[PDB]
Amino acid sequence: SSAGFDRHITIFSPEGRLYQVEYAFKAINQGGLTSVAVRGKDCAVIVTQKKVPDKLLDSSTVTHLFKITENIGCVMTGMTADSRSQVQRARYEAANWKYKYGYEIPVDMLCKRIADISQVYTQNAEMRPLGCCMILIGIDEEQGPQVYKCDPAGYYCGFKATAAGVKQTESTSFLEKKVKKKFDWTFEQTVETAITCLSTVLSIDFKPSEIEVGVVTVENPKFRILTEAEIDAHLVALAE
Amino acid sequence: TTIAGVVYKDGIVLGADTRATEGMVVADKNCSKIHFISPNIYCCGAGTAADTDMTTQLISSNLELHSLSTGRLPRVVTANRMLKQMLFRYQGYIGAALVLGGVDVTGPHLYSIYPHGSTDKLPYVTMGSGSLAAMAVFEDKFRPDMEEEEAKNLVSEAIAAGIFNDLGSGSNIDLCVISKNKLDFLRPYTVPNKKGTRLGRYRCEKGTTAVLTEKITPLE
Amino acid sequence: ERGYSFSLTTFSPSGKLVQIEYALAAVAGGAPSVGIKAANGVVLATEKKQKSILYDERSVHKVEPITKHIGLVYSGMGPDYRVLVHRARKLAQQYYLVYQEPIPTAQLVQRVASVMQEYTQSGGVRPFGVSLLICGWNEGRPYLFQSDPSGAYFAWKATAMGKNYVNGKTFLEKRYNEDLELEDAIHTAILTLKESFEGQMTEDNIEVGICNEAGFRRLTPTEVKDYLAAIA
Amino acid sequence: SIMSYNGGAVMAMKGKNCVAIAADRRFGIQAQMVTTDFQKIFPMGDRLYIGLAGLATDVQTVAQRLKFRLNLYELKEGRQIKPYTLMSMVANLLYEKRFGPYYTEPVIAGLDPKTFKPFICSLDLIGCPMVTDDFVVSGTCAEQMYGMCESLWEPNMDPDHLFETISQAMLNAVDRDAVSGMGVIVHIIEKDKITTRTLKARMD
Amino acid sequence: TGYDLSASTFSPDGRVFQVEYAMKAVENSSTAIGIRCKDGVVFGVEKLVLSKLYEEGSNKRLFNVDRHVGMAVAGLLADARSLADIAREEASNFRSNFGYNIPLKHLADRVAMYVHAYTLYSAVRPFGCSFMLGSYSVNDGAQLYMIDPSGVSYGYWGCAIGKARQAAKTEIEKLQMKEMTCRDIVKEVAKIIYIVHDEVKDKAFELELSWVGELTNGRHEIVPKDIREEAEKYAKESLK
Amino acid sequence: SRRYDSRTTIFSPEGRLYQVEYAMEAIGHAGTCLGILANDGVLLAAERRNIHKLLDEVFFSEKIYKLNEDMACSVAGITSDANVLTNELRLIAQRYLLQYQEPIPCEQLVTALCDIKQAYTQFGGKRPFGVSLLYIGWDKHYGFQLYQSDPSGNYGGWKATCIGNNSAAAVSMLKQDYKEGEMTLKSALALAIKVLNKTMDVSKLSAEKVEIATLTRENGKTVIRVLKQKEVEQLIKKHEEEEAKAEREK
Repeated sequence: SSAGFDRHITIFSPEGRLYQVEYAFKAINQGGLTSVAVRGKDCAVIVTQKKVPDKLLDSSTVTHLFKITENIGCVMTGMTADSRSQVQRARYEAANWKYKYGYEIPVDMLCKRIADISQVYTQNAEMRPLGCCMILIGIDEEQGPQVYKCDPAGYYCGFKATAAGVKQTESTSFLEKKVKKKFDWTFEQTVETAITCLSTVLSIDFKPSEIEVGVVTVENPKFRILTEAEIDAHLVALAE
Repeated sequence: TTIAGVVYKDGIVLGADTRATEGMVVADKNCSKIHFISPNIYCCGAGTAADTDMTTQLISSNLELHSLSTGRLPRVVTANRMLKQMLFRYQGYIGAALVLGGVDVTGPHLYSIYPHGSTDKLPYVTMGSGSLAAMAVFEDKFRPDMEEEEAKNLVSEAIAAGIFNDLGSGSNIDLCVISKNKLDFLRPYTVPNKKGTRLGRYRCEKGTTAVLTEKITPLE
Repeated sequence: ERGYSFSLTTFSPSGKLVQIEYALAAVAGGAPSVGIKAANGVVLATEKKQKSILYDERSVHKVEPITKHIGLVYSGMGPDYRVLVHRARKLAQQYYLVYQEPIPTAQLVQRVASVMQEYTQSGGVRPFGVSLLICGWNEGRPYLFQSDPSGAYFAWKATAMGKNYVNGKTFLEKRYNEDLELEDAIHTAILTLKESFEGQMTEDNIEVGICNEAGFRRLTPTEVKDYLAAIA
Repeated sequence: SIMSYNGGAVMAMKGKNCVAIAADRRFGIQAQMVTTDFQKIFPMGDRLYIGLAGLATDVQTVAQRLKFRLNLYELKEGRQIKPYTLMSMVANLLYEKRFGPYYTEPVIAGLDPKTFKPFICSLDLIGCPMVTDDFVVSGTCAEQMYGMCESLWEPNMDPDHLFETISQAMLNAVDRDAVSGMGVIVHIIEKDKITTRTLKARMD
Repeated sequence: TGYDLSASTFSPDGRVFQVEYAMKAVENSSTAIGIRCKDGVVFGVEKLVLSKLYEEGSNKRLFNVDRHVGMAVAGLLADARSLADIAREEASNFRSNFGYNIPLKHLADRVAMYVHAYTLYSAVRPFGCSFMLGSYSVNDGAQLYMIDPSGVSYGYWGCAIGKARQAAKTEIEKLQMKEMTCRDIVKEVAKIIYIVHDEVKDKAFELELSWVGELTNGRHEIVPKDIREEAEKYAKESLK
Repeated sequence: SRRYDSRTTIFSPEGRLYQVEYAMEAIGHAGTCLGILANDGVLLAAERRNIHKLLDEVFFSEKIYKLNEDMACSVAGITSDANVLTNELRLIAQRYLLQYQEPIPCEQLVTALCDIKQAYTQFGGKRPFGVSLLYIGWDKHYGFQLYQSDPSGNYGGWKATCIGNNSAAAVSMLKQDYKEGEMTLKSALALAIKVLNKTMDVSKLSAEKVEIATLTRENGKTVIRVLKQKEVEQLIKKHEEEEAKAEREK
């Protein structure tokens, strides 16, 4: 029901619901985008497509892979304007950890502080609650790689295989059938399922120049964006 | 006041003494100068006594706030950064001379902190008034990667050199041994100084003092 | 900003506060929980099921310590819980900085409930959607309290918050007594959580914390697998 | 100095199951006395006292500020205050005036509210706690009070000999001081009762 | 529609109409295009004379932010003047804190986050402006950017802002802009303006061409087209 | 904005108050509290809410709050709003003692709260206090006293008062049976247990559903006696004995 101003601002409705935040859950879905993260091994893989509709539009200034710190990278879904302002806080408060505390921030600690900023916009009124979504990767020593995910509601969790954007319900259903026989994830088993999930949910079987791949691995812990040549190397490697 | 620290092959041994004076009069014969920070980090205090006490309790409260929010063991470099950033803000008005030591995942770490905010990572340090005497024992007899009882013998030797210098102690040499798993804390480790016996009769009589007015108030 | 500064809560003509009664509905539709005060300890238990087989279990915890002898659980919505947890951490240290002594569990609930009072009266903010259960064994006797989003608090022997709480309220009344052991209290705390659980209960579906006089302690899944190992 | 503006002497001493505290009575400016009934020992709950010495302004000021915080503590909690808890309370109050400090040195003496365990401590003018097992002293004539207590103190003493030891320690040391005297009041407390006595001292 | 009052409220399907309403206020303004060659950026603005009493150079839409940065605004002219003073003030603090010229990739981020902040609160409204940013350097080359009223900012090779946003970029993309010099670009910009509705149903107009690149040694200034008048001599020959 | 605000401050066209009359009616749908003067004492009585059999009651007092040293208060209304007023009121009575070193004389403590409780009906758009509460105490100037706080800020010094819509028939009973002049403690306790027999509809007056606290000026101490549940029992059976005399007339 529409009681008082529950359909307009962040107050409680009857039956304990509140609508101005669960309207932001499908504020992501106007992007026309889907992002997939897979953790299987001593590595971690982001994969996300680009959508270039214009030849006048550039190629290097389209990338949704964002480098927070040298060991932490992220991908953004949802609307573009709220996405880049969310990253400005993530770049800022990752450096305040290094200044105040003297060492590198864990990927688990950073996803708390980002979701706590999205808390107050739900708590306080007249403050628009940032309709975008963030997925993190990184390497923790003595803990392996991790994949986290933040919500506009302020809810976070960590989990192994991630979908976002428009097509979560079709991709997460594919990955539970994928991750039930926990086979040997060997840094190319991870990349192949990262492609073949998105290549069957969208069902495109696409050219080598429409996606990005972010990677981090226990050997070279720096965040690393793949080259169009070596993206093509993994793409023809699954042509069987 | 004489405090000292050392890093042996597995951990850190700290040492201190048990005298606080006011002017040139011994106020306390048993004072604790080794302060708790975390279950792996301890800190020895020197300088103004109330300045070191109120500083070492605040930062120990923040690390308990930090590690319980984080969910893992603290780092010695975190307590290093909190102390030198606080003491720089007061421009050296708070007189605190600290020896910071603990064992992290990365291993043992020993620091020395001056009241203006300058920090030094060193394998062995001395602070306090008798720090000149204790340092001469180190440089004569320090060697890298000592054993357990070899390092404990060096610190109790170095503290005792400051005790037989002026502003020494009523003599209860303290030790705090920090290792990778085992934690020790020894208040009466060495008592070299004893008080002599009283050879006189001082029989206080039951009624040898005149009383003007008495008053009785029961309780429950 | 402007500085609007007006509260979103006024009286009904009948005399009830409308938005506080709506916030209890979001509490009752949360994850179920149960807390039992035994003769030598306090037992907390909760219901932690993931929506998928993908979600890791070593990331987010339900039983959460405040001091080394005080824990705290909840039944409501997720992200509002972590606000007052971090609020109660900084509040409990301020008692220790003044008095050099760990805070008693009665004094902590005096101040946490005042924080939840402040979002009900002040301007433009909404009240909480999280009720709590606060535990601890201070000065011999253990304690078990419950605070609501209105700002009040109580003192229970055994209670249950979350979904199907009226069924667990009658079940704890028909099963609890004057005294038990702590090891007997966990047995009647899963059997009241098995009332409203799903078809499978493993070491990762439930999550249990205890309060001995030795301090606060939450249980690893090794004990919880060994505890539900055919002992009901 | 500023501490030597009004004089004073506060002594506490631990016995077997009991504890005693004593102070002087003289109030005055630098060389001129005013009165001989200046209170320097204040009750803070039963079986737990406090003594103050130093500048006579901060004696009456801190004893009212501490009473302000004690009554608010004993109403939020139904229990009484522990002797360790009061020492942390006073050290907080003195450290807030870190650079505007009060000119006094408190002495706390009392028993445990549950058991019979005595407790003595003293603080500096900025709040350094210092617990002992035999005696604590504070005031202008401090060095004379160390000379009497180091020679007369015995470990396990009945309330008879404990009164006679703290009497001879206060009379012989304050008579050596010039700006302290004009009467000595002695409080001796125990589990069952509280005894207050005044002594016959030199009135010069 | 209805809930479309504040900028801090969501629709039941998940978009903010107050941002949507301000976008098509830029649509009613006249066409301003931008293009870059291999060694420079060439601006161009179709600007119409109000009645007759305009004094030939008033209220221009080719601003000058920095030594090498200028704007090509379109929309509400008064709202663009206040926004141009932000970019003048932002580039001054980068000089005073770092000692060198502002990069255009960093300048467009600082402006777009400032435009983003007026799309979140109920006290203020979103801007009604869209504009261009062109610069040239020897270590970075030429860049060309694009900022909408929502705050999305990324790079193009060519663009148009106004009524004929689609009708201009149809014939921009049939140019070999990757290898031309920006002296040959100037005679090609003027025909793009004069094809699409210069004075057909309108009354009159006047062409303005801004200019930055290698020939100006990094300076930004208006063309010396007054000299030799070659833009109109070459574009008016395209009548048949 | 403007369309999101509550009124809380606007007169009626006839002149009455819109929100203040609402808060004075929610207190009537709450617990029951009363007091009674004596020649050498004063007492309070209270009604237990939530008498469910899985509670602890470890506070030794729920309705009564011993506030300074010689004063206490009952409470009625919103229990969540009530804790703000008590922590302030103990803090008003304690800064007075810092200022004069004399206890607060039991009237200007009440006016200090009644100015705070009033001020939310005036300036600032805020919710008023839905709490009325009693007062007991002793001073040098008048002695034993009762007072009656209101959400409006009005107070009155009563000899025997109670709560309204919950127990409004008690006020009609107190005018019939409270005799002026002699009102001593054993006469006042037996009068109080007679009143709660009718108002609380639970038969036989179970002792877990009541709460009684007293105050006697005793040898210069002014003790505040919250009497335990063991002597509530024989106080009920004394009133239960009075039925046997009440049936002799018929």
